[PDB]
Amino acid sequence: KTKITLGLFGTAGFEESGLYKEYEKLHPDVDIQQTVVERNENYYPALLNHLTTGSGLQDIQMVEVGNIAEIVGTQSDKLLDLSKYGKESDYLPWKWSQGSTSGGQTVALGTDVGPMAICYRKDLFEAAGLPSDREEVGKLWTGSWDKFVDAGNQYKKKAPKGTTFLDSPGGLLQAILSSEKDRFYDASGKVIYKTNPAVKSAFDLTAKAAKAGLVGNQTQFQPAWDTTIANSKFAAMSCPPWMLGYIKGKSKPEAAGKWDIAQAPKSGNWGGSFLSVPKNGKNAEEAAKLAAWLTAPEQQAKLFAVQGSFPSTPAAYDSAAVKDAKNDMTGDAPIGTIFAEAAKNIPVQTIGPKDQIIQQGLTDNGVILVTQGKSASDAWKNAVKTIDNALDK
Ligand SMILES: OC[C@H]1O[C@@H](O[C@H]2[C@H](O)[C@@H](O)[C@H](O[C@H]3[C@H](O)[C@@H](O)[C@H](O)O[C@@H]3CO)O[C@@H]2CO)[C@H](O)[C@@H](O)[C@@H]1O
Repeated sequence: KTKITLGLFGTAGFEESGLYKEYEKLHPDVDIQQTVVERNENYYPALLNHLTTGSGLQDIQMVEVGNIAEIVGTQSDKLLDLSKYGKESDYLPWKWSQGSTSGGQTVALGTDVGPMAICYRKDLFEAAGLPSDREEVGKLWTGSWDKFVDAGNQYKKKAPKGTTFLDSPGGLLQAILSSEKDRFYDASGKVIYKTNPAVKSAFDLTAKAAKAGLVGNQTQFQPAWDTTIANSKFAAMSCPPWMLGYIKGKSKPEAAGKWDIAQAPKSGNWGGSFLSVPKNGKNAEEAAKLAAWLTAPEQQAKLFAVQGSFPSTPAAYDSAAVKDAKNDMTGDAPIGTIFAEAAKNIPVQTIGPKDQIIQQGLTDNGVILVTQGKSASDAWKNAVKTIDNALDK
């Protein structure tokens, strides 16, 4: 009889994991609903406007790591201190810190983290003459993104008709960038995306792959890209664990069991989110309890076991739910073992308030231009112009 609504983006996985049903069994007086804006690009500016005005908010709001520093910095007075509801000792300290203010309030509780790996179609790799065993696949490119592109060139030589090695240029760039500790900001808060040699180098390698026909001409997280998943149009993609939510959500039933997961060239992090509670909502108390419960170790373990998003709560890593986890898309692959290995040297990244919009510009206003037939130099100039306009106004 008390309705609690979550405002989400993407595929958080709470509903699919049965977590709302579990909670409603514990608390029969609670009715959980959600509203979803598919792309964070569309979700976040609306969230910010809703927080500013106090109008249009849900009882709980999700926040991506690309935006969390802006939410903590400018909207913390509008958010409940969840340090009294969730336990600091449950979370990775660096994760806890991302959602916390200098005043000692924790206004966002961590969901997942994004240790980098590569998800691939065993059948398409086998058809092209590549290994399909995950250890052998990982050995193709251990320690080197150049060896990853070389493996793509080999795939292209024998590729099944109408398939590309990878789904998108954006996904490849995000993967290459994921191994950097300082991507777009340094520890002093300086925006470094234009001067960090690793960013330009990742962009140019992505452009090389694009020019060589290794990647689909697709922006990620759009209906046409969903169709490329459905119709088996690519052999591999960058796979932080939450990408499994997308693969499972957009695949045809026939693809169940046909994917597997290899270690990436380098350890990396792409993504991670949080739940926050607007403090002035009529249900803030119940919302805070629900938010803390959804992000507690047991519930993070359950979500991993069903949807594949990897916990930010280390006690979960020793649970059977994680250790023995499988995913429908990956058959009998031990995804707990695989992602534990991918997470062992996960970089603790310097974040900043405009990470999200920088990422967006480098991908959707950057490397996509190369698959559209622009030079790498034109693509970079376009990205810089686009990002700088966002940062400067
Ligand atoms: O699905 C749940 C997981 O979401 C992860 O965030 C991703 C968003 O779901 C997705 O909408 C967004 O897509 C971006 C894309 O990365 C960017 O290159 C393009 O220009 O714009 C798209 C639309 O915003 O990507 C993010 C990842 O950066 C969370 O990281 C994860 O915690 C969560 O479980």
